[PDB]
Amino acid sequence: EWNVEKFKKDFEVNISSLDAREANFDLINIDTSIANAFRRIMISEVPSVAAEYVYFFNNTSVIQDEVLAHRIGLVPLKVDPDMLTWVDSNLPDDEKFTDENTIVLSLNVKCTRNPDAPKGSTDPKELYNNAHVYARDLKFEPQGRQSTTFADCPVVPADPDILLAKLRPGQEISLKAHCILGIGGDHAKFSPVSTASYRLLPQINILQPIKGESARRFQKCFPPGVIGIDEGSDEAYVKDARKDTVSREVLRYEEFADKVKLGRVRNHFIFNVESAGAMTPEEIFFKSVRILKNKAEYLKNCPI
Amino acid sequence: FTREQYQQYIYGCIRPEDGHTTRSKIVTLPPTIFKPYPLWTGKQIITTV
Amino acid sequence: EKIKLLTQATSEDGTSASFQIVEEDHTLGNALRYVIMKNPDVEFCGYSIPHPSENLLNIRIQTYGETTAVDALQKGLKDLMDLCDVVESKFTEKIKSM
Amino acid sequence: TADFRTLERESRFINPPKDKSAFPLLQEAVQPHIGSFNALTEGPDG
Amino acid sequence: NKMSPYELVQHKEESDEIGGYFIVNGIEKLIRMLIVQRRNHPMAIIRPSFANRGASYS
Amino acid sequence: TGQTPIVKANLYDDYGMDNFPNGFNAVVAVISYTGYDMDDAMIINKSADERGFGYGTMYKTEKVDLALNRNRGDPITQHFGFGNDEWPKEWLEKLDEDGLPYIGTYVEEGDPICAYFDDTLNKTKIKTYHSSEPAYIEEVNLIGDESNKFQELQTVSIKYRIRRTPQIGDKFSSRHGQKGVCSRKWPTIDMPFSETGIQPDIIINPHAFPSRMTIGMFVESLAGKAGALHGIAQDSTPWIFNEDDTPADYFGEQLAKAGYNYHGNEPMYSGATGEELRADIYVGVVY
Amino acid sequence: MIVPVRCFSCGKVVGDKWESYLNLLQEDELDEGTALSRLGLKRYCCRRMILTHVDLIEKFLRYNPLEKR
Amino acid sequence: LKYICAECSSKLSLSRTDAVRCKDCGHRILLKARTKRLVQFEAR
Ligand SMILES: [Zn+2]
Ligand SMILES: [Zn+2]
Repeated sequence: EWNVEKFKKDFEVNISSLDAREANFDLINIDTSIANAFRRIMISEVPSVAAEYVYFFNNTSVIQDEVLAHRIGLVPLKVDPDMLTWVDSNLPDDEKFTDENTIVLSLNVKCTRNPDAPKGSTDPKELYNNAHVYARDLKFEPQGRQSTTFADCPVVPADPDILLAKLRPGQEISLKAHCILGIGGDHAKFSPVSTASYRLLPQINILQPIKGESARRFQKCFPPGVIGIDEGSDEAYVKDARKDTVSREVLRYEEFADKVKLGRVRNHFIFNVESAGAMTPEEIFFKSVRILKNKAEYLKNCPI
Repeated sequence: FTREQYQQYIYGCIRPEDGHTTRSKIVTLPPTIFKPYPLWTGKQIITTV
Repeated sequence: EKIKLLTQATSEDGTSASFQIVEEDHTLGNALRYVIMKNPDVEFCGYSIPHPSENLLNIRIQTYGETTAVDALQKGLKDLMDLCDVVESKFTEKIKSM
Repeated sequence: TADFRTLERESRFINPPKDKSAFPLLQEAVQPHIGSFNALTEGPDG
Repeated sequence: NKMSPYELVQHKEESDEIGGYFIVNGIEKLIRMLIVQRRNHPMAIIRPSFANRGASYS
Repeated sequence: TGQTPIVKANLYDDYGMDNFPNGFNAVVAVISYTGYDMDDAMIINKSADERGFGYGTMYKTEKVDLALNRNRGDPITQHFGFGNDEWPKEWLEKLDEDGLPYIGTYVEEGDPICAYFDDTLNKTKIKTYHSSEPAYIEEVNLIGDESNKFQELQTVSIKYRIRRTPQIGDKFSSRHGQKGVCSRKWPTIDMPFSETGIQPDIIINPHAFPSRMTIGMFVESLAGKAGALHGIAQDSTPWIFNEDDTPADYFGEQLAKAGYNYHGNEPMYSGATGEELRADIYVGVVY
Repeated sequence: MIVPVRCFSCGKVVGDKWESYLNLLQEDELDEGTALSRLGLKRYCCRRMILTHVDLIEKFLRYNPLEKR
Repeated sequence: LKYICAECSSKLSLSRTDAVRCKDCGHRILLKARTKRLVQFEAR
């Protein structure tokens, strides 16, 4: 029999680490059907803000315009996706981009030759002026009422050293960029996650005891934190079944084809969520279980 | 194949609303192994296909 | 027009019925299939995509009786809601302790 | 093993050699074309 | 002819640009190589079409 | 964006082929997972070339010559630019005041590419874009005629660029004769994924190997993956290996020192059902 | 041509790591294996972006039609 | 100024019935320079 209180007893979360970008945590006694449903939302269906419409006024640089527009779209933008709503595509361009739907970014950079460069120089940062265009040169321009709600936090890119273009004197780039929401099923630039995936917990099952000098070679055929030898008797045991990459190195040696088997704990998942910069990995997983709850809630209320 | 797997492979290939079935209701078979838990052999997938 | 009962596949008794959900992938269809196969009245259940290039999703529910196939779908959507409400709480209880 | 010749591939992109060209083995691939037209004008007997 | 790969860039060509080809009407043409009988060596040849020079030809 | 290969001969860096990159290293899984890649076909990760995987352009140049219908000093009846007639103001958008198009403008079929005023008809005719695939105008040259008497322009060379994003049905290939069109840009959440977290951006069928016997692609997968882990390139000029030192043993012991499998395999999961697959899937990068 | 933002397999931001890599190969005399590990590139799909980038834009940029030579 | 000499890269203009040559060197190929105009792209 299954019940929502039977699941509430057996499920628990075992969080390993936190960081501003990466979170390592565990889900115990949950199905593969649900644990896949969480990582399929974190890649595809959790919103993020990225540049979609780029408005070139002048581009005399070497990299052409649709490629340089494509690179601005791949720049992660450190902005909270809750601060602005969705666009309506059927509206015309006069009425579609409002200040509650759209953040404006501008890039105005001109390159000129530096006459104060030393003789025989090779470094283009000294031989030229504004020779490299970075992601921090995308200046935020608040329009309308978002000069107050973004005065506490401007729209800076999450990685300000992203090299957008390279220029030589005489050349320039001048553009505007309207960045909106979107999901990772639309384009890859809206996925707020570097990677989000699980590995199941390996289960190293020592069948027969490996006492003796074969316990230094059985220990060698794993990552170093996986197998330790016992002190009271010389005996290899499992210290941590998490640290192993499942390499099956013991199956190459005919000595260990009877004494160990490599299974897998079928419900102990290890999520590894790495944020692209816009949100915390705490918040992406928290949204992804809220998206699946609202997704079933939408079908529950729609008429059949 | 367990019961969730067994009924997933049949509806993934039959799909009665496109008229591949001839009964308007997917019929199944009893499992090969009853105890300890039900399992269907993969011979029996193509039997009910 | 999100959920739609396929009239050519339903039964007159209401025990057997197919459903067609627009713009849903394996994400919801596999999770909803697992939760309602936990119901001790569902006889048959499974999901199917007619073609991957079209954002459609069919789901069969057949039951033994004493419940219609729509009433099984409403229970499985309620219990997939509550399953996402306990993985939300215990992830919050462990991120507050940390 | 081979090697990625980075910091040499990159330096040769920045400033090309003011002396003779790198990769001389590529210039020997067209010497049956280049040196054949050079025999029409130069060499013994004009 | 004797340009450095620096000087081939400043004359717009390409750095490690190998020549070999003619430019004709803006199109880069190339006369191919033909493999052909060796010079100055008499090679004994059997061909049935040597018999078709008339009568009694071997 | 080309790349230099992990697995390359020593003659590659000797002919300067780094000056001319002809491809890209791709995480290639040899797996039957999809159903769309059997005979010769192959799939790409959808979010791979939403990021620019294998993107390329095409440049096409046509010469607009206005002086091929006359001879021997007769006066030119066709001048570039606009005239004084009532010509429609619709094509100020694509064209400049001199009857030449702007740089960077998007031109589909039916749009004008140049305007010229005529004298025997006293009307501004435009020449239009006679191609059904849309382009962008990259550069406009002015080919002036060389003569002792100086002449108004009659020849203009216009170059287009066409975005060839890799659609499905485009042929990719390996360096071992494994050609095949693309079937479907398979979405990232539907692709298989390893324990390391990566996903293969190319799937090739394992049935393209037994009849073809391209074992050089199996060993480029080991040599490619064992080189990206340690940050080294391996020479692959032929007959550097004997029958006693097999490269399955050479590149196998490099993958064991990194912590990966000796035989080049990785434990992978399904993207659809999320289950552990049966056998460890054979992956690695090839060019 | 120029360094790819956001590598092709997982989606890790990679395009900010080209100028640091050439700094960590020339000034800090490291091999390519240590320099890819110090920049935070652990997965081998991320490692083959900065290891095998040609950076061919520097050969393009010496043809500047907007300045005398 | 809407044109660039292909040889000496000096920017120039070109009036009606005017000879196609740079005013600083006798070079017959002019490059049409890029004037500031809106070109709308979708960053994809
Ligand atoms: Zn990656
Ligand atoms: Zn000039």
